[PDB]
Amino acid sequence: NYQPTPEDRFTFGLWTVGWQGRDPFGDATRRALDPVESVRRLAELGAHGVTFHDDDLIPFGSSDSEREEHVKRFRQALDDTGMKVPMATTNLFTHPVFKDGGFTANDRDVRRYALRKTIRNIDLAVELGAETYVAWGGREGAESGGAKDVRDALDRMKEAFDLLGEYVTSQGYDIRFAIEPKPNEPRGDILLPTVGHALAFIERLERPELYGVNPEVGHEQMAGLNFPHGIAQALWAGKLFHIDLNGQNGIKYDQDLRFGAGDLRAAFWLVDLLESAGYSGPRHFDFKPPRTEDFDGVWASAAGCMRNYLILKERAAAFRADPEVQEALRASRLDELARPTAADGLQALLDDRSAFEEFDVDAAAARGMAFERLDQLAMDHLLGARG
Amino acid sequence: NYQPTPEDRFTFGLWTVGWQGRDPFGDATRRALDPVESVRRLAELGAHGVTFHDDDLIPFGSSDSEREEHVKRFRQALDDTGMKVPMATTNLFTHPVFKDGGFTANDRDVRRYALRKTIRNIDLAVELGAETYVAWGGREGAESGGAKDVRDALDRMKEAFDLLGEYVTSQGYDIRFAIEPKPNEPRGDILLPTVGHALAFIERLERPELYGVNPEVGHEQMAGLNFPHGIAQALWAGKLFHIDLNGQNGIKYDQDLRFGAGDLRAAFWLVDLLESAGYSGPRHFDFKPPRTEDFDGVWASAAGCMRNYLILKERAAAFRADPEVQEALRASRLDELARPTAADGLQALLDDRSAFEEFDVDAAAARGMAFERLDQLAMDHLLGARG
Amino acid sequence: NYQPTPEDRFTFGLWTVGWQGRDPFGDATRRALDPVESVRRLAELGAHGVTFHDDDLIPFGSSDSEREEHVKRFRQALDDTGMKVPMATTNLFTHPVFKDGGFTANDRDVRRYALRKTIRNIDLAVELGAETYVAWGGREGAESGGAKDVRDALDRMKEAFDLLGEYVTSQGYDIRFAIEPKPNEPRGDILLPTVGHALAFIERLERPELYGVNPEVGHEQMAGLNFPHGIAQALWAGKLFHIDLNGQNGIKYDQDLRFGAGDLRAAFWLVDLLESAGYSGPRHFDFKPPRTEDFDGVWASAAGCMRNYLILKERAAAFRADPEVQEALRASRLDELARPTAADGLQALLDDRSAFEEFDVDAAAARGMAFERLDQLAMDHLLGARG
Amino acid sequence: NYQPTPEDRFTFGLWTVGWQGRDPFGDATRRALDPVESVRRLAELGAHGVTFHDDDLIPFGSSDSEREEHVKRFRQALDDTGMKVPMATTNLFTHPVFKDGGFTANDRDVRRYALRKTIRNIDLAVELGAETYVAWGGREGAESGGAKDVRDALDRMKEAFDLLGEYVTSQGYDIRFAIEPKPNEPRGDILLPTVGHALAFIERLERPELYGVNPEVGHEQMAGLNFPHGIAQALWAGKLFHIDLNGQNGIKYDQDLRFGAGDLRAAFWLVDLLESAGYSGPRHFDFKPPRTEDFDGVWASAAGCMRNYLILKERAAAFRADPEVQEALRASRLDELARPTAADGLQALLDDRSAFEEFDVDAAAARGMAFERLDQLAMDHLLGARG
Ligand SMILES: [Mn+2]
Ligand SMILES: [Mn+2]
Ligand SMILES: [Mn+2]
Ligand SMILES: [Mn+2]
Ligand SMILES: [Mn+2]
Ligand SMILES: [Mn+2]
Ligand SMILES: [Mn+2]
Ligand SMILES: [Mn+2]
Repeated sequence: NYQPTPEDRFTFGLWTVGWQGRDPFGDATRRALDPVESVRRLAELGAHGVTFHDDDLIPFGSSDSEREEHVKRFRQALDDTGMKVPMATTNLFTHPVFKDGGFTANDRDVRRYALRKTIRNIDLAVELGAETYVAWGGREGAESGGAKDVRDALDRMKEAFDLLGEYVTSQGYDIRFAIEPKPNEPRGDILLPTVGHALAFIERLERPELYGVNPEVGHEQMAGLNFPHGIAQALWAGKLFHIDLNGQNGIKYDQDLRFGAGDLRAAFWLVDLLESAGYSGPRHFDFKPPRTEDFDGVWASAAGCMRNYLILKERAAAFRADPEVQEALRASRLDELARPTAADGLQALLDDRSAFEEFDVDAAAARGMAFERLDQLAMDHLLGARG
Repeated sequence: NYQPTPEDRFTFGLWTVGWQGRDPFGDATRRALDPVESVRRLAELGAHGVTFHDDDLIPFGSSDSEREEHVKRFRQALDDTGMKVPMATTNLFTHPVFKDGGFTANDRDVRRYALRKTIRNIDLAVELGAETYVAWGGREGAESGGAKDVRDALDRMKEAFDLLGEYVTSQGYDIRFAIEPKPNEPRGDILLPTVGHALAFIERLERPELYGVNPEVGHEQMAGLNFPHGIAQALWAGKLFHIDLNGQNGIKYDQDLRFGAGDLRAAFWLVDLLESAGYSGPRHFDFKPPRTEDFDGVWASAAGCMRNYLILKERAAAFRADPEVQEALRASRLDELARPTAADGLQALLDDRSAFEEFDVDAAAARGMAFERLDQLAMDHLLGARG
Repeated sequence: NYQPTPEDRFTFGLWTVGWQGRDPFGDATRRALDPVESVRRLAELGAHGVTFHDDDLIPFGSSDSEREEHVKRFRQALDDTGMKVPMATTNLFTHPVFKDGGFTANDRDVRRYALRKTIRNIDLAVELGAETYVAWGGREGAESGGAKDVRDALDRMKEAFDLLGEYVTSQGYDIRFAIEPKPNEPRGDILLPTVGHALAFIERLERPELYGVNPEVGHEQMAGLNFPHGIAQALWAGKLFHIDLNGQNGIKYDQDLRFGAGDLRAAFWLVDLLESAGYSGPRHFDFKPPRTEDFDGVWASAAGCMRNYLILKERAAAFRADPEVQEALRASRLDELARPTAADGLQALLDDRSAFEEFDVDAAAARGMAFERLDQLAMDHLLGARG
Repeated sequence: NYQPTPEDRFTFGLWTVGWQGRDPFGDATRRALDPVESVRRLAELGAHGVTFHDDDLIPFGSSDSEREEHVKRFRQALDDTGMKVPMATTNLFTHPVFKDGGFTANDRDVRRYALRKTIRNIDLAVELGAETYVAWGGREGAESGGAKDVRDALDRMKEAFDLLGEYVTSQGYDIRFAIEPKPNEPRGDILLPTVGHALAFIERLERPELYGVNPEVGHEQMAGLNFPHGIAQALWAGKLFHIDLNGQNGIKYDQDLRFGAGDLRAAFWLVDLLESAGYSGPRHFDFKPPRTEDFDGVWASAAGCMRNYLILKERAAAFRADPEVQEALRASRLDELARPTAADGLQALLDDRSAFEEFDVDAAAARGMAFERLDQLAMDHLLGARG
């Protein structure tokens, strides 16, 4: 029916299913998971792969013999299951040293440490076969206006990303970078708060081709933005390197609900866009099984992420393929949207009386867009209420 | 005391003081103002200049003899007062023809009309001496996911802006363009919803040097974003061509309160940044005197915009000049933020044991940032409560 | 299939389908509708009835002969169609006299006028057979802190509602009042901003039994609140006299989308609650067909409101009736939630060692709530993806 | 200058200054404080007293000899300093047993445990001299619609509060209860989400006189509501038993900034209201020193809470006392707001032609409210920019 397979490219962070349930106001409700157990259980659910922060895989401050052993055991689990590691990242947010940032910490020694910690993990990510290296600058920002000169912080952020690009080029690595925006939490305001801000920043890097975005559903929704619209701009720019899928109920703390939860209609339009555009990267879930759940509930929530993607994929494809919907799209002039405004050129447009002097503004204004009929056909398809 | 002068570069839209008070749920509470009266009253308050949409200055559908007369009378008022016109824009949002957009309307004939209407007004803006031409795509967007293919809409938006750049180049005009973001209202979601999205879009235009942003305080705040942070990114990019100043009380409808109202502390940090950065453009107010007000209240609200800017300018300068604040900034390592992370280069950083192998993470983590003391000195300066 | 009938008790405001499309930033896109035409077209769609503000039915400032004729024509249309008028209200928000409020205007003469205008329309509402009289205090509030002493305003609000209760009692009318909350828009902040605030206020009235709430989906969502939770509190209090159904995409301007649009999952849980609780009042839609639409689109959007309610009613009933869902509800201890905490009484609870001294906190904490499995069964039912 | 004294009634929670800095995404940045040290340091800053959750004072699962010793040491610190304990509360949110709630947990045994844990701490609160017992139901609510029947949960909430009222009456205690609303966090949606919802709920309790509200600045602001307006409604109801003071930058995670930070103008209008109304209870701060700070920064942030209250108290008093402001208040008809609408009675109002038949609507509408002038005088007073 809606059964996931490795072909569907579903991936999960170790820190997702492995979340112990500690929140601002509460203690852990679940024991820590061995990464080996997570890889095995996710493979059984039909996942394609898993992702990690450095410190998820190797406990912070492990010796060289400890690090080697943690990686060896994980690699054996991947080999035993056929699971992949398409993406990795660095934890630049948990340890108290990062309380004012990693790459943009006011303290220079912390900025240098953050870069060395990242570089060590890039080497490991390449060893495990990752194609994308995510950076979430969760500690980059401020609670107050004087704490952070944002122009200086952006200079430091550019310097850091430029050094990382120099490093990967020097080593001949194929890996590319993906910046993950978030507007706030845990800092009062975070730098590069949206997909737009991250895309703009990339254009100022020395080697912009090496960098894209890793947008997260709930993050754009924490700014009340339209996630499908932001994804469309990322695709338009050629910068959708990776994506984080989850749910969020509007403007509040980062909930990280399972995908499909939260804004259901936005999830529908997102899947419609990813499929229409031919996005070929991982369908990665960055979610937290609520702390109300036991281990059985963790795996049920993970399974639900994949199931909801596959239901929505079916419904979006049926919408686009329906002759009645195709007629409604023409009635709404989606065909005309895709035609050039002035392929004839500037001079021809200026000399066209039909575009101004002799344009019947009133007749054009009277023409309905027929968007409500189109949207109710979309609702009917999502809900399986066609006919 | 806090008396404005033309030197301070304060400007106002005709549509601001001239707002009749019609809202979604109410009729006009004030008669229309003649633009000549607005120019005269604003000059008396110490303004530098005024801005206009085409249809604010010339009623929509005026004949050639009518248009000429409206412009002649306005030019005489400017000449009588010494007032300038630094910026103009096009109304692509009021007339029902624009119900689905101007530049990104699904209907091709409407897109062509929108461009011709804009070009006619660029000529007038140049005649009146404007240096910046704003575009607010208030109707560009959607209420529903199927109504608007956002990739196609961005193609049409780029085509429009590229044609406008070709036009100004062909005529030898000195004018430059400024895109004004807004996240929503009047469309459910608007394209290019934030400063970041607009900056990213500009990088894809044929002649990016001709285009910048016109960010508005209340617009970024309607997405819960930090306006000073967004302005810093615009400055970092070299794209702060113009700005709209006002107030907003968080995430709701676009209030357009007088500047200083709304988020007072954010207004303080904004003025601090504009002054520190040496922003040289107009200090333009895009505000609505509340519909509770009579004409005396309109002018009081306009005067308050300028007064609040000047109070905050004084307090921000006193903050930065205070020796105790300068000491606190060093205690918080703002000096170290401005120093390069690795001027020594990538190889040197990799070979530096002090940056990783021999870095004392615990001692670094124990060092307080001293941001609370710094922020309370900022509060004390804003409130005039020092000593 | 999902065909509405008068039995389903669907009602619409004249101002909904009759909305001309004027928004803060745009002119009307549709001609005014005759109320007679609206009654006829809604009856053809399967509606039960219609509602009105005074000034929707009788243009403001009509003479006695004009008023009589407008009512006569409307009554004939109701008689011709079998349509009902279950609710009416007063427009205390459009006319510029109400710029600072009706019942809570600072000007005493305006407060008295607002009461007389309301009383005149109560008489008409009773003549047309209305059971509920709504009050939306859209102008009651402020943009600034000094403009409105809120304790004094609440005194005036109570005085107004008490006089209206005295009036209906004096005339022997059966009609009851319903207060409609909204947090903001068109005032910066509106008094009685949520269902909770309105319920609390009612408890201070002289005759609280005469007053309930008319909560609106989009209004509670403009404060980021859970609409189903608020409806549950209203039901718990015995105060759900009427309801307004529509859609809203999070925290922004009041969108008034068709019901089902906006937060789809919240619409599902709402219908589930109304049906489970046996709510017997009108299913009233307070929505705006987007201004993109022509008259055909207006009727399509109205039809979609009713269709979406009926789809969701089917899916919620199937969820509750499913044996697998009933098992999941027991697994999640919804049965135990409905049992008294201490029917044995305070003394027995104090003397129960099993409740404290001998309670195994660790074993209780280890028990998963199984909420994720339950919620995925709810998702599967909503989407028609069961098996 | 702005030096606090015990007379000013400033209080702090042990969990405020004692916050170790653990957030959703980060480890502790500060060691735990001994409550004895906190009492001593706060007394030195000019505080009046301190408040506690049970588990802040006595580590969870302490023996009878341990509990006795922790209380003895704390009582000695209070005696050594002259500090008071005006309020206490129960931690019904940290321990994993409370993952689905205390009073409204689906599991009946957990509800009974929550009541016994609360009752034990009420006895201790009375021993330490507390006048108010706060309940924050942070775990009462849901992430999903099926998890929690809200009518049943409200039945259980009422049963719990009724038992607590029976208990305090049986023991002859003078203590009263204060319910603390919050809209969300840590649950997706929390029951009793606003001041209004809590006030409404209290009216359904068996002994409503024993219960009031403990509203928190940042909590109402997390729903985008006007905190001063909500406080005014609480005062109007006679239910402002206690208050939590802090700051919040709009609609996001609960920031708990020092008081004065966040929405500065709202803080001004709040202090103005508390002082005007003669609120006599504790001025309690529920704030978190940001985790960027060391122990010196903790005490600086605490001191800043009190300093900002005292600055704003001075500015609000100067505003109200200014003859020019008194004139502006009359110009804006605040005097008329405080006069009864119809002291003459319903019949007299109906028979008054001046209130309807002969009311000049146009002349009334033309009268400006003069609110902008009034608000700019308020701004000038707050900023110390008068003349
Ligand atoms: Mn997240
Ligand atoms: Mn993520
Ligand atoms: Mn605006
Ligand atoms: Mn603007
Ligand atoms: Mn509405
Ligand atoms: Mn309504
Ligand atoms: Mn809090
Ligand atoms: Mn609190």
